[PDB]
Amino acid sequence: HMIKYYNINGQQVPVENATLHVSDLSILRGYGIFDYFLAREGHPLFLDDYLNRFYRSAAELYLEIPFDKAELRRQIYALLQANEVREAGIRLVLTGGYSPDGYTPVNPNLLIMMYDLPASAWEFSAQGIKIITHPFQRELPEVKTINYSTGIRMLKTIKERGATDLIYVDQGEWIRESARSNFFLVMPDNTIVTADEKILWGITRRQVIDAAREAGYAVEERRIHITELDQAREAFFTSTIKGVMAIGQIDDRVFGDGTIGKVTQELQDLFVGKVKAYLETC
Amino acid sequence: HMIKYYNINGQQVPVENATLHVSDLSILRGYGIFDYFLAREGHPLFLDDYLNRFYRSAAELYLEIPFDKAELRRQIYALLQANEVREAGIRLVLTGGYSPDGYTPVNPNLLIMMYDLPASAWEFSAQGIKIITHPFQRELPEVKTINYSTGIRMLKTIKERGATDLIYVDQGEWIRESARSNFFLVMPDNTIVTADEKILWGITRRQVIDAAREAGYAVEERRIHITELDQAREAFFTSTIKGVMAIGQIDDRVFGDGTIGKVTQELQDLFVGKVKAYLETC
Ligand SMILES: *Cc1c(COP(=O)(O)O)cnc(C)c1O
Ligand SMILES: *Cc1c(COP(=O)(O)O)cnc(C)c1O
Repeated sequence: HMIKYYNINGQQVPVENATLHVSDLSILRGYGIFDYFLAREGHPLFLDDYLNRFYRSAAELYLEIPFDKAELRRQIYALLQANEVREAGIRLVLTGGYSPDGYTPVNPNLLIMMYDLPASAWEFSAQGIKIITHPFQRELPEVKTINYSTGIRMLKTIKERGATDLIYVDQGEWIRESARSNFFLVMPDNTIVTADEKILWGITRRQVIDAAREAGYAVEERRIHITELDQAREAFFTSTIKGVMAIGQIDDRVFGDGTIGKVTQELQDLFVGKVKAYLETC
Repeated sequence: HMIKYYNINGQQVPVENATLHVSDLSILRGYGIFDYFLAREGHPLFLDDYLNRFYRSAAELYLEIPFDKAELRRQIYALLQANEVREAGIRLVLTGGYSPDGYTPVNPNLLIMMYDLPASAWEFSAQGIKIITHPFQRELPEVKTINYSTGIRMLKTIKERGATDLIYVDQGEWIRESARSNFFLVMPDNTIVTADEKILWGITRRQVIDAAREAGYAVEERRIHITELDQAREAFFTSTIKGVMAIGQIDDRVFGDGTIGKVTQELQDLFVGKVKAYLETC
C-alpha cells in the first residue's frame, strides 16, 4: 500500500534505489517529455489517450520509447500490482538519456513513478481560487515537455500577490493555460470558451469538452482576448488532478460571488460521470 | 588523468556512483541552472566571472547555493587536484532539488562534473561554419538555465539542411544567439555588432568585446535586424569552447570566400592573449 517500487528502463526498482546517472540530458539540458494520470479501482483513467499523447510527445523530441504501447501498458499494470494499490498517481518520464557529449541524445531513459492518489484530486471546492495573469508563451506548447521553469519560478510572486495559481497570456493579448492546467470561460449565454492553439491538449480538457457538447452546450475552441475576462460569467481550470476547478478571481475581477458557477458545477458532475463510465469499460 | 571523480553536494564521488534520485526537479521539471568553464595549466579560466554568473543564475530561480563562492572555488580546485588534471572542462549544475510534490523546490542539488579538455576547444578553423536561421526566443534569456529543448530538438533539421549550427531570430526580426553561443557581425567599416538584449551575457562575449575595444575597434551593443546579414563582411560565434569561431555561411549568404574574416582572425588572437594574461595572474 505505501509505494515500494518504481520502474526504470523496464526494471522494477525499490524507490530508495531509483536513480539516474548525472550524464542524463534531463539533468544537464532539461531534455525530456512526461505524462501523468490517476488510477482508481486498480485502473489508470483514459489510459490509451494518455499513452497516445506520451508517444506523440516522444516523437516531437525524436525520442524513441523502447517498448510499444501494449508493452508499456503491461509494465504500468504490473507496477500497480507490485505496489498493491488501487488508488494512485502515475508519472511517465522519457529523458534524452545518457548523452556522450552533454547535448546529443543517444537512447532515452524511461521512468514509471507511482504516488498515492493526490489528497487534493477532484477536491471540487465551492470557493473559486484566486489567480493572477502572467505574460508568457510556453515553448513547444503541444508537447508535454519537462520544461516548467517559468511556472515554478513564479511560485513566490503568485503567493506574495495573494494568489494560488496563474494564467499565461501570450503577448498579454491571448489567454492560453496555466503551467499545469487548461483554462475555460463560460459566457452569460452559457457558451463555453477555451483556447484551440499554442496550448497543451489536455486529456481532461478533451473529456470536459465532449461531456459539455453531449449535454447540448455550445463550445467554442478559439483565440480568447484578455478583454473577454470582462464578459465571462464563469472561469475554471481542467487537469488530471484538478478535474474541473472553479476560479473565483483573476486579478481584481471576481466571477459572480467567487463561488463555483452553474455550468462549472454541471461540468464537475459530468467529468465524474466520464470517469465512472471509463471504469465500467475495465 | 582519466576523470575519476565528480562532486555532489560537497562530497567527492567516483564517476560510476554519481547519481541523483528521480525526485530531482531537473529530471521532473527541467528546473535548474548551470555554468561551464575550461581549466588550463591547472586553473579554471576567468573563474570569478563564471562563479559570479553562477550565483546570479541561482538567485533568478530563487535557488540558494549551499556554499559561499570561496568555498565553491576551493571544491573546484580540490576536484582538479583529486582527478590529477591541468587541462579540463568543468560543469556546475544546481537543480531544484528533491521536491516533496514534483514541483515546489526545497533545497537544491549541486553537481561539479569534470571532463577532458574538449578536443574541438579553440580549434579556430580557417573555414567558416555553415548555419541556418531559426525563428525562436529563449525563455529567461539572461539566466543560464538547463533548458535546451529547442536547440537539441533542432539537431536533425540542422544536419538534414547541410548546416552544423543555427542562429535564433526573435520573431524572425531580431538576431540573438545560438543555443550555446553569442553572435557577432563585423561591418565593412570594421564596426563590430552584437545583441545587447534578451541574450545570455557570455563570459567569452565579455572578453572579446573588451579586447576589441582595447585594440580601438568600434563595438555596438544593440538590436540587430535580420537584413544586416546583407551588410556584414564577417560573422562569428563566441563561447567557452569555441572561443571565437568564423561563420562562413548563414542560409545562402556566404561571408567573403567562406574563410575566416580579417577582424575575426584578430579577435581569435586577442582572446588567446586574454587567456594567457588571465593565467599570469594565477
Ligand atoms: C499536463 C498539462 C495540462 C493538463 O493535461 P491533462 O491531460 O488534463 O492533465 C495542461 N497544461 C499543461 C501545460 C500541462 O503540462
Ligand atoms: C553558455 C551559453 C553561452 C556562452 O557563454 P560563455 O560564457 O561565453 O560560454 C551563450 N549563449 C547561451 C544561450 C549559453 O547558454
